[PDB]
Amino acid sequence: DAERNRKRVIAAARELFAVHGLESTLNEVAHHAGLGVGTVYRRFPTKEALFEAIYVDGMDQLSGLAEAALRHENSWEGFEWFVHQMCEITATNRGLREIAFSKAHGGDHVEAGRARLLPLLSKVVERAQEDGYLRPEASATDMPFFGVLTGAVSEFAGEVNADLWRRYMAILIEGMRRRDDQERLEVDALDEAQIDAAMT
Amino acid sequence: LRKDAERNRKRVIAAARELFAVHGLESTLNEVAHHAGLGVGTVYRRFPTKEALFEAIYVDGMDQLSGLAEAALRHENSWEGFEWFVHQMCEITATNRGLREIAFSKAHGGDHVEAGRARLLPLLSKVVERAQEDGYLRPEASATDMPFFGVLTGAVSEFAGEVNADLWRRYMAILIEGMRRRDDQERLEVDALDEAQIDAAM
Repeated sequence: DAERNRKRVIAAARELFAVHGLESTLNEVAHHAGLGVGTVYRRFPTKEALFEAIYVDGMDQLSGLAEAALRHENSWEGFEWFVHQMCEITATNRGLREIAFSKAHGGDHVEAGRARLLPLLSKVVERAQEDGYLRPEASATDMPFFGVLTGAVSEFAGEVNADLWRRYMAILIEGMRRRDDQERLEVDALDEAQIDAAMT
Repeated sequence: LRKDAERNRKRVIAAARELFAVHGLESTLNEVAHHAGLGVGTVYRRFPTKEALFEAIYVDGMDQLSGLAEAALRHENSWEGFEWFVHQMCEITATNRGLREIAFSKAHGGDHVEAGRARLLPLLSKVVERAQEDGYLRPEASATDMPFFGVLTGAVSEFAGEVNADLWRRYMAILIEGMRRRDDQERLEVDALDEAQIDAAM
């Protein structure tokens, strides 16, 4: 029962985030969710508590998408499909983009969410590389930067050009495909330690 | 007087760009003057506000980018010239968080800004078109892709931090690889912005 209201607050907050960024108060989230103000406060005493819950919820969402991508028949199509689904979340919602990348997070819940997501990202990259589709320099830590890159397009271009991020996402994915005439990427992706220290 | 005023202008801009790499846009007008070895009154009369200093830096930055495109067109190979130019362009904002904020987070207008953009844009088109006509660069590419290469590589440095100061070069190389013309590639479904669109976005 309380878990149902918890999901409704998160879903209502993500809807408001696409238009209002992070400016919406807990009262406005409660109205949009159709819940009493005390119900949102009993679930999330502060906005930072709501912000962290949305971040962890977004990671759990990426995990389910990565698990679905690993069920696809072709590992390259699974990789491209996952990148599409991942980047769309933050490229079309400036509030989520601010939480995902322009925010530092920590604590037990955040660590447990990253612990589930990071190995799934590794398996998606590993499978496409083993079948010869994805270039061998690729890493699981390239995935967050695909989200950062596509989100920065929408942040700069604005809502008038709301689809422009798809152009540069397609360019990025094409640059990741393995070709014979490709030079080794001189700068390696961040390792597990570096990507951890970057977003905390 | 024109030779001396031009020297003090380049002095202030170079000192501001050097401070902005470390402090972002937090450096004050007085700190810029001390770093330039110029009197506070001289810099203050030239730039009474931080916003005036940001516009002169931005206009100077487009002039620097115009010179880089000019040099790139003198390279013997059109693809190496395109690669070299994109590297030189992105390095400006990918290694200086203050310049990155001025280039893509501030709004810019006025006669000097419009005149600078009008000289830069056809030079960007010539670098792109040369590599396209040789069969290296994919036909969908446009001059208006160039500012987004700066935005994209800049967001890498913004997210990764100064401890990972070279990471932007990795994703730049990925972007450049994805711009190659291929006999078999799917056409980019979303077109680059036109001049009217990229002027409104800036």
